[PDB]
Amino acid sequence: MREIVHIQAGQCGNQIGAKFWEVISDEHGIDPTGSYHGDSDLQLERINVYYNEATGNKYVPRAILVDLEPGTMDSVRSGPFGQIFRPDNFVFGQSGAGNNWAKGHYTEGAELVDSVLDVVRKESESCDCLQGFQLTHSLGGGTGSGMGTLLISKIREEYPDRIMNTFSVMPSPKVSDTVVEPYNATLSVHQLVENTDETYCIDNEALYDICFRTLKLTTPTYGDLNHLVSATMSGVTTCLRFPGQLNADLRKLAVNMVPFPRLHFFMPGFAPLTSRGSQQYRALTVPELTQQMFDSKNMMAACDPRHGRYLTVAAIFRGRMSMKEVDEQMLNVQNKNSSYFVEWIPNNVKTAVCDIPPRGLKMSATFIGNSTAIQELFKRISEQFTAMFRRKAFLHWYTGEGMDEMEFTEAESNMNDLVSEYQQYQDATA
Amino acid sequence: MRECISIHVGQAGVQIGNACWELYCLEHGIQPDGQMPSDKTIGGGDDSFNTFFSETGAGKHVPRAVFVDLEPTVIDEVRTGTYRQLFHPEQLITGKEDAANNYARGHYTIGKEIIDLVLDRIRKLADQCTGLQGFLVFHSFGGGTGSGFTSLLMERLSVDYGKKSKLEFSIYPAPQVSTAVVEPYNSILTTHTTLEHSDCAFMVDNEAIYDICRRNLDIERPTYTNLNRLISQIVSSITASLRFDGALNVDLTEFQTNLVPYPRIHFPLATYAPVISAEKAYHEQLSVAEITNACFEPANQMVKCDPRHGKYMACCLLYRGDVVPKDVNAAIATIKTKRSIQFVDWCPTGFKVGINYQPPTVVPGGDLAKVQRAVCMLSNTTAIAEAWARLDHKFDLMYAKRAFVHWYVGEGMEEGEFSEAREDMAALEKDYEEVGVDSV
Ligand SMILES: CC[C@H](C)[C@@H]([C@@H](CC(=O)N1CCC[C@H]1[C@H](OC)[C@@H](C)C(=O)N[C@H](C)[C@@H](O)c1ccccc1)OC)N(C)C(=O)[C@@H](NC(=O)[C@@H](NC)C(C)C)C(C)C
Ligand SMILES: Nc1nc2c(ncn2[C@@H]2O[C@H](COP(=O)(O)OP(=O)(O)OP(=O)(O)O)[C@@H](O)[C@H]2O)c(=O)[nH]1
Ligand SMILES: Nc1nc2c(ncn2[C@@H]2O[C@H](COP(=O)(O)OP(=O)(O)O)[C@@H](O)[C@H]2O)c(=O)[nH]1
Ligand SMILES: [Ca+2]
Ligand SMILES: [Mg+2]
Ligand SMILES: [Mg+2]
Repeated sequence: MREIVHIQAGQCGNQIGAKFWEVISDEHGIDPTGSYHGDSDLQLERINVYYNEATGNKYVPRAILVDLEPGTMDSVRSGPFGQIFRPDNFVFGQSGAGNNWAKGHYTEGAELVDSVLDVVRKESESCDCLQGFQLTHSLGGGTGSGMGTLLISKIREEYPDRIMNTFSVMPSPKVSDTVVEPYNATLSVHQLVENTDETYCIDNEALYDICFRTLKLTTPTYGDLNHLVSATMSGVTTCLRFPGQLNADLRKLAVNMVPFPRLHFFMPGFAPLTSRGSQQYRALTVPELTQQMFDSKNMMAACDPRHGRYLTVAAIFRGRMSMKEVDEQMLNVQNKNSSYFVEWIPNNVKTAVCDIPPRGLKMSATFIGNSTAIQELFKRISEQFTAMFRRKAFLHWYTGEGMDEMEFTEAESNMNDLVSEYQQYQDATA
Repeated sequence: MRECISIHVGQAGVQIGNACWELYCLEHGIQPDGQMPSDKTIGGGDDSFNTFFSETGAGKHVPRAVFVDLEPTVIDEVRTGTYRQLFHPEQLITGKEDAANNYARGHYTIGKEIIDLVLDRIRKLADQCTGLQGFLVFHSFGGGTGSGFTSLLMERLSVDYGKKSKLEFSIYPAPQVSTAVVEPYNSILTTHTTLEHSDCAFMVDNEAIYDICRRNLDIERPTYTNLNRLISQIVSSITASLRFDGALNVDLTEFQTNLVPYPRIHFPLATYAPVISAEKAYHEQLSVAEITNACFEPANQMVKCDPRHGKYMACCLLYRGDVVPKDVNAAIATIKTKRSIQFVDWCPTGFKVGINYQPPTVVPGGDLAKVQRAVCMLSNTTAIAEAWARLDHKFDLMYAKRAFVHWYVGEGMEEGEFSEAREDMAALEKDYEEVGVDSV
């Protein structure tokens, strides 16, 4: 009974957050009404990590839904799994954040944040032994990015010894034409470097390219993008949710994955890559899972892992398979590409196997990499940031909310420092 | 929530308001007595059309609008016309003596006598709103009321509503339909006075509209009625994101974020397609690709200027009707190949796109064909400054001899206000030059 409290903020945050709860509710045999109807005891053994129990043996997600406008949450409450959420855990404003980090962090979000913290507190108080928090949000908008990071900082102040974990969706001009997203994202990364323990870098650039190139979807939708995100979120939380040895709680994961406190940005990967309703009939072999899960084309961050080195890796295999073959194949990846794993962290790849496959697959594998190649992502954002900032373009939207240019300069400098620190360990020898 | 209050000032503002509100009624299925059978919530609601229409207990849908003019004869036609039941009498405000094409009379001598009453009536509208978003202000550059009273009103609105957003639709003068020699003076005076009070201003060049009516609709000698029906389609395109919702709809405020990189650089160029007669549209399917391509033809612009001789800082496409994502994406791809659209080096080049599924509407007796799909492009281009340069030149010719200046001085203005206004315009032209220069 090591509870996690889940928060989802802004449009993107609530969209992928709601999909996460649909996907893992089905895995745990919980229906849209909160009733359990599964066939395995494995489903319920750690159900309390993400669910509260009610009377009638109802299971309620330990989830808080936040937004500065009502639209997406109205959508969620009218979705399939809308009823499953605790009605008092819907916390929303009317003003919106207008894709503006300053509105989310300093003005509009500040008016709403105490209400949110009140709900967070009610959930935390109910916990036998709270582990920490997970937040879903995008970095490119205003609410998830600005108010999301505001929340992270306030939660850290009230719960300074708990783990803070985020699923953070990075903007890409391949998916959004909103010009200020690199500003919002850079301001947010500055916050994440300081205040989270673990951040999964979910890159819309990678998501779009997987859909277009690999899944051959000529007009990718957010539904298609979020299908990849919810598969990934299911895979990377598997060790938290089912009986197991490795990375079985947020703190043990962090101690295995984070060798230096600022370098806590992870590149997730998944195999097999599927589109919604592709419904494929051949299971992958263990060698296939292993090859594909490490492939650049299967990464959810648009970074070439061959351009960097792995500091640490977690791999999670799901389904009925030979654990002997899993061990053999995992050893083969490392022994065949040993130069890509830093030699000064011995045995830095850990493997978990869970018997329960995700819905629709017999076999799957999820990859979590702490790779120095993630610098490519931050460099991409930094270049977009500087192209505008050198001319102070669009800054009036932010200074109108009380921000000074100095705050932008500090955020930029901190992210460029982060990039340089990755490069440092990339070039480091034993 | 998210209410928008429209303010129609002077003859041009009022007559364009007539055309816009008639068109909105047809778009939403509101009858001229204000009833809307399709609306099942009586006496209120938070539907998308409610941003522009309030409701009475008796089922009336009432424009969130004030009409104001310094003489009565234009608003009197509203009071006795087809849509007279649509407006509460207190929404229609008139004085007795107009500004006589003199900014100074509109802003000072005559305008000062009615400004408090106008603000009182705007306040009554504002009080009805649960989340007022801002104002939309319609006026000519050239008229004494459209120039001088609008400036006075905008200044007073900044004081009374702070930084609540104010957008303009501003009618830029053309010699084919102009009525005063001093329109360049009035234009420069009001642009200077209103510049720090407006968040976004859509200029409508009467010569561009006049040309489009002649060339595309084969109208021999366009009237204000011809011009205003076209203008209202363009205005409707721009406000559609506020009045309708759909999964692919993108709010006007989101376009505005992209369109305004610095507070003073807030004058988008609008381009609208298709503008075609019934005769020519018959048996002719104008595809998404075709109407999108037409956005980059200067012939279809609302302001005469040449964006091919300038640089872009933003490009937004506002679609309505039978328009699906795959076709828009393919059309933009094609355009980016074939047209050289040059952006400044400090802006991204991706076009921001909104789609509203409700198709365009036409008013009975018009010259526009009813079409399945239409688009309005809003671009931020350095070329818009051409329009300032033309007006500034006309101002300079007259001001050098102080021609007509005594009409303004006699109403209490000083020559210093003229030179201050012209210097602000010189600085604006220089601002548009500077944003076009490459970064170091
Ligand atoms: C590549 C950028 C996104 C992904 C696509 C997508 C948006 C979408 O999926 N949208 C707009 C909310 C509705 C949603 C989809 O309908 C189309 C529904 C079916 C959905 O996927 N709904 C999912 C299941 C739902 O959970 C959901 C998720 C997020 C938001 C709302 C609802 O439509 C193709 N967009 C904007 C586009 O393709 C647009 N094109 C562009 O923006 C191009 N630039 C002009 C580039 C960036 C691709 C066209 C519409 C002009
Ligand atoms: N497009 C359009 N332009 C108009 C219309 N009415 C007047 N204009 C233009 O507006 C300018 C004249 O200003 P008006 O709006 O008539 O003047 P006013 O605001 O009523 O001011 P005064 O009469 O001086 O008090 C000229 O450029 C006219 O061409 C109209 O209905 N449609
Ligand atoms: N992958 C994904 N990205 C999204 C979704 N919704 C919005 N985004 C992205 O999130 C960013 C905009 O932030 P958004 O969450 O809409 O703004 P907020 O409501 O102010 O937090 C852009 O980069 C969008 O492309 C979604 O459902 N899935
Ligand atoms: Ca109603
Ligand atoms: Mg959004
Ligand atoms: Mg008049």
